[PDB]
Amino acid sequence: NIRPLHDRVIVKRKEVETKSAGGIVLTGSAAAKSTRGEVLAVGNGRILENGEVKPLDVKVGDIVIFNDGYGVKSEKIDNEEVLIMSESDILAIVEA
Amino acid sequence: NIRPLHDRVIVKRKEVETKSAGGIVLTGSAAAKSTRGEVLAVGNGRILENGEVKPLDVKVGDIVIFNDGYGVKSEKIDNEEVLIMSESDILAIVEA
Amino acid sequence: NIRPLHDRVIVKRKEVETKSAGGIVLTGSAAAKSTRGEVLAVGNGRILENGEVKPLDVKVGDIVIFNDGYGVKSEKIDNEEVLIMSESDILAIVEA
Amino acid sequence: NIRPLHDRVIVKRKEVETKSAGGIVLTGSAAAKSTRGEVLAVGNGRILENGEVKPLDVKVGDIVIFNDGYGVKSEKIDNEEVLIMSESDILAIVEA
Amino acid sequence: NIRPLHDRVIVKRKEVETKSAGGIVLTGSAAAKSTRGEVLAVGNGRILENGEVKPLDVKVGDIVIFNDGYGVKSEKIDNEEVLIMSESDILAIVEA
Amino acid sequence: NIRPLHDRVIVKRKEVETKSAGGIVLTGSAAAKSTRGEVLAVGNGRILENGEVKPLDVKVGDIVIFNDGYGVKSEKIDNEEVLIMSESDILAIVEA
Amino acid sequence: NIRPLHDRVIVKRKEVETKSAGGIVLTGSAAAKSTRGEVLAVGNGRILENGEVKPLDVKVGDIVIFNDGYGVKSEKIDNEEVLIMSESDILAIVEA
Repeated sequence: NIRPLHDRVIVKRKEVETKSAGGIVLTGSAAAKSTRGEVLAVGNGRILENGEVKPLDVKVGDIVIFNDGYGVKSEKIDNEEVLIMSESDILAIVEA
Repeated sequence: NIRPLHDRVIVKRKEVETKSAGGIVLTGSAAAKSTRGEVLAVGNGRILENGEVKPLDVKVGDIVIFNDGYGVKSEKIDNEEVLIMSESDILAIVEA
Repeated sequence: NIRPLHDRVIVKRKEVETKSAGGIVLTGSAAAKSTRGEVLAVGNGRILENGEVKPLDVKVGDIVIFNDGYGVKSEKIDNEEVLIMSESDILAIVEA
Repeated sequence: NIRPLHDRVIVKRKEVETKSAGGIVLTGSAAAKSTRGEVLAVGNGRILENGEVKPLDVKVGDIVIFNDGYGVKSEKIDNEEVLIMSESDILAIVEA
Repeated sequence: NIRPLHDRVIVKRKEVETKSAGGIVLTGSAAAKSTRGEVLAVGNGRILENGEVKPLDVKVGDIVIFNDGYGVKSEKIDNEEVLIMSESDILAIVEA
Repeated sequence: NIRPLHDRVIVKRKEVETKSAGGIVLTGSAAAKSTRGEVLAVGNGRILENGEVKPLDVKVGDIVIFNDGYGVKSEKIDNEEVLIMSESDILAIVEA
Repeated sequence: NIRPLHDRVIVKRKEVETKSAGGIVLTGSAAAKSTRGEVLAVGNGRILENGEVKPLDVKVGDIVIFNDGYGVKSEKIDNEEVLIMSESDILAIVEA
């Protein structure tokens, strides 16, 4: 089990859409890596300058739309790929 | 349904003006993508250093003039293009 | 009608001086774009870190000497060009 | 009349020294533009984070040694050149 | 013995996996340096702007997934290699 | 007379050592410009966020070690060269 | 005698190990400059934004592992080389 520290989130990226809306199969770079993924673990919370810990608004098990960049990192836990990213890199959460 | 986090805003971009003011048809890069778009969703509000959350001055359903850049991000929801951008990237709002 | 957000100003750039001081007509790069323009709209005011919004020192209808750069954006409203710039980009205000 | 806002100063750059100490006339790039100039106008005062405005240490009519760069801007008022620069760009003042 | 100051951690990097999940031996760049390492020493703690020193959330003897970069540094203590990195450079500790 | 503003210091750079410790004459780039120089004038003091002015720890007439760079500026007063540099650019004072 | 101001430390770099663990002599770039050095002088202490001076955690006469970079500087006092570096550039002190 992996749990982050401060404003950091462990997110499992969802599989890229093999088929499009109309039923056509997408292959190669056309079926680009999905930017939404379910949240596996949430850190303790963002640290402020006054010394308090502010809990992250992201909950465990909620699909979130995030951004790939230098902030995000790829890690291998039990032969599975996870993304470690700051809560700021999380653009939004997905509900319903 | 998608809702943003903190200062981020979900905006649907308005369709680029195919027709100019004087009745001439605009095509190609000349009919550039509009910088105005109706706000689809407003985040909980920007977080300050003290720990309080201040609601964003933008409202859901208000057309806003925004800036394209690294901050804004393109996303697909229900087979439709939306932009995720920080409230700072929102230049202004359009009224009347 | 367009009004800005936080510390932003909508300014109407004045026409570039066609003629010089002594009556010489300037054309091309000689009649460079003017850096002074009348303020069309003033935002609510700059937001401080503590959460208080202080009104901008500029006023609607006052000519301001501004700086071109990444901060200023050229938007179009009713086939007319307006510069949206942060109040910091406003170097000075023109009185009398 | 032109006056600045916040921590900005309107300065009139002094004429470059045509002759050196020994009475030799200097021309071209050798007679470089002087970095000293009399202060024409002082802004209201530097903006602080807590919301207070602190008056600038410079005074109108005092010669100041300043630095050229991106901060300083050359504006024309009544066919005369004035430097608009932040108070930080002002290295020092000249007395006696 | 080596101990850090402020928000710095001394970590002993784990050996790179010679064999993969299926017993397939990996060599060269394929068996890249592991981003996990057991924590050897924890500094006194990060210093905030108010002047207080807070303890780090990382405990001595806990494996941490960290990021290699300019912040991390390699040091030779008792003919052994250790990485000195800021607590921010630590991504997530490993439990069970 | 010239005196600085806020966290700035006027220093007179010492003459570059012509002869080394062993009576060997050094010339050209080998006798590089000394980083040591006596303090000629001390500004009013650094300004903090809250609005108070804290006096600089350097004293007038005390030799200091300065780091050349963008911070330091070479001005001329009474045909003599003076370095205007921020107090942060001052490394260490020289006593005895 | 040389002493620093604010968060600065004067450190004498230790001699670079000529021989390795097994008694083999190392020469050239292989015997790289040591990153640990005994502390010769400690500044008054780091200054925070509120105006208080926080004493440095480094004590005089303690060997510290540091980082070479733009922050560190080389100075010649009594025909001897000393590194002037901010306490942030100090990585970790050495005990026993």
